[PDB]
Amino acid sequence: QQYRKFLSEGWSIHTDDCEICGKKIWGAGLDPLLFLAWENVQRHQDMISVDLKTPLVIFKCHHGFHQTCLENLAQKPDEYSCLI
Amino acid sequence: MNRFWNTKKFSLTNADGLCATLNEISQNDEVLVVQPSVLPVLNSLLTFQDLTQSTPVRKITLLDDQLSDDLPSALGSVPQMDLIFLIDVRTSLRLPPQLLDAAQKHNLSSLHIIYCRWKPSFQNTLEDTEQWQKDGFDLNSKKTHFPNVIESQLKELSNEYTLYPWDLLPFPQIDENVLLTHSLYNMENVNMYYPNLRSLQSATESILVDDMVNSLQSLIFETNSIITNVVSIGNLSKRCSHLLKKRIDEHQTENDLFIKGTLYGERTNCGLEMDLIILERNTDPITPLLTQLTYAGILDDLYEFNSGIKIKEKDMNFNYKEDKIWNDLKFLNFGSIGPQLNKLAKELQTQLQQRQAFLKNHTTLSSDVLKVVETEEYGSFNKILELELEILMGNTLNNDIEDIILELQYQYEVDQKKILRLICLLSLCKNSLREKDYEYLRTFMIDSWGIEKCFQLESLAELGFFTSKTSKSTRLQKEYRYISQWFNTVPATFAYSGVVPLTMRLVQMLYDRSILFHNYSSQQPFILSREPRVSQTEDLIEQLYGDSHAIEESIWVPGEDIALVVFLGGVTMGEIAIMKHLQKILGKKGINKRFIIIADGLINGTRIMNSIS
Repeated sequence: QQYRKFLSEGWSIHTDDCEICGKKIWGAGLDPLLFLAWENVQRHQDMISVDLKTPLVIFKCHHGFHQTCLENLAQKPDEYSCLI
Repeated sequence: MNRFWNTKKFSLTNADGLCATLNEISQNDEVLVVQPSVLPVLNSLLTFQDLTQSTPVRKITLLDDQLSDDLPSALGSVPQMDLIFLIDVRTSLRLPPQLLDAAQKHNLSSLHIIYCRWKPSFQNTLEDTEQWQKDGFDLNSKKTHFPNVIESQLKELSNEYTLYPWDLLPFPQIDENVLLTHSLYNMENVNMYYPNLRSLQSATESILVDDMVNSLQSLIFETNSIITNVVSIGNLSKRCSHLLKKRIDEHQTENDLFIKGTLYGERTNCGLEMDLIILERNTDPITPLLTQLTYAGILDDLYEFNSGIKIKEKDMNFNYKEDKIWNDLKFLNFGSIGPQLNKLAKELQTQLQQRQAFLKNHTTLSSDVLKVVETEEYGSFNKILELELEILMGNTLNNDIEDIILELQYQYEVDQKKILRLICLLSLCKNSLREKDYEYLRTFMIDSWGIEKCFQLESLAELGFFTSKTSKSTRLQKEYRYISQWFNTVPATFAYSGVVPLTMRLVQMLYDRSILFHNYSSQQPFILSREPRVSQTEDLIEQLYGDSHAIEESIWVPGEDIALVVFLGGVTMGEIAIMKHLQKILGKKGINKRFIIIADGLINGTRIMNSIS
């Protein structure tokens, strides 16, 4: 029962940003480029083409990190581990 | 385009639409018939070679009464496929009689015409695919409209009414930064703001403001922008802003108010700001009349630019998209052109022939202009400058003005327009003229320049330009010597007699009260504010206009930068020169913004004088 109950629950994020480039992803103060990028999609689907191609990565540590940012550290995209 | 105003990208759409329509007319040999007023705009967009190669049309003509005599000569000949007229009916709501008389007389068997209109953004890309046959004809457009608009007067001859709505949206011609809309003239060459018939001002003003609002709505909906702050100046701007707000809040579709909730919204914002400062030319009639000193200003008031940005006497085009010599010399002062040209010519000597031809043509034109400045009533071009500089600071004495007005009236020959402009500036600078000088000045004017001059001096004596000491339309009722104290127009400045325009300081005060801090200041709400605000600056503008209601500040959203400074009543091109200086100095000081100057048509002193006549 304990094992079954621990396979459907989700997880939140308590930090406000990653720890390798600063910035912010959760609290108010996002870059307007991201807001414009969201406006491009789901409104007319004209063309989503911009350097902003970094999908955020969520972890059990709740810190959160990008994909290209972690790729900069020569980390293969199959062994993502938080830096604690 | 897409929140980034790629102005040059606007040009392609109009050409593509026109080409598609013309090529879909008929696959045969076509003859084009173009209205005289709209033809220069079309030639500035599509070249003759491109027009010939892209579509099978091989002839272009003009709407004139000459075609009536040429109906048996030109219209009778050619006519390989059909005749396709092109008309402009955006203003004056009346088709030219030339087509009306040509249709019945020559008896054309196929009538197809092209009419211009602004882009209908409300059509929202045909609204998907009509909702799968309107969900079983649940919606229909048959007879759900008035039978006709404007063209209902066309109910004669045959039923050949194959109308074609060619779209049109503003595009820049003179420079990359500034667009331009042609809504200040009719087909009869009558000013849209200063008509020569003082019986129908209100309707003409309403039509002008309606057309300007329509153009702004078209551009705003094309670029998908969300106005946040509005700073309206004057009376007409108030009505314009209210009408624009109502029309935006009425005709907007769905799927964007949802975005209007996500973006901006309550308790949050995304740091996007657009400003819509609006001015009226009647607010500051001080500086449409000064003498131009920049290169294009000097070249403009001596040879008038037509609807297209070109001139009749010369042949080379002044378009900026193919030449770079014109880019770096158009707005520079006339004095700093010679040595710059000498350096440019001498640097190429050590060093493709198109550049040589361009520099040779520019050198020849500059030499001709320099030659024509002198030896043509020598000293007048400078004497008017010294007189204007003396008058602006204020040195008028008792009855001595009558000695100098006729000093250059016939000692050096001069046109009527210069004298009339100078006397208008004299009567306007002091904000009032006594009752003991009109009896002589008007007498001398009617003495020297006919009997009809009394009508001109009477009609011009009610718009505020020519007033006497003994629905207000926001005139100016304050002495200018006072304004030289609050503001620092007379000390950085060019294109004039070393004077900063009044609109310049009016826009300066909205973002940085530095010059206002030096004079008439003990406390201010701020020193550097990003957002436009107006507070504790009422009394100064209360006396300046006689009513503490000309200033209007509107916030629309509840809670680097694109500022749309439209100009209702023409742009004196010298202001464009100082706008770049403002942008540079503001960027240097710390506030980074970008200015787009929307213009309804270039306005100039002499071009005004023929208007009120």
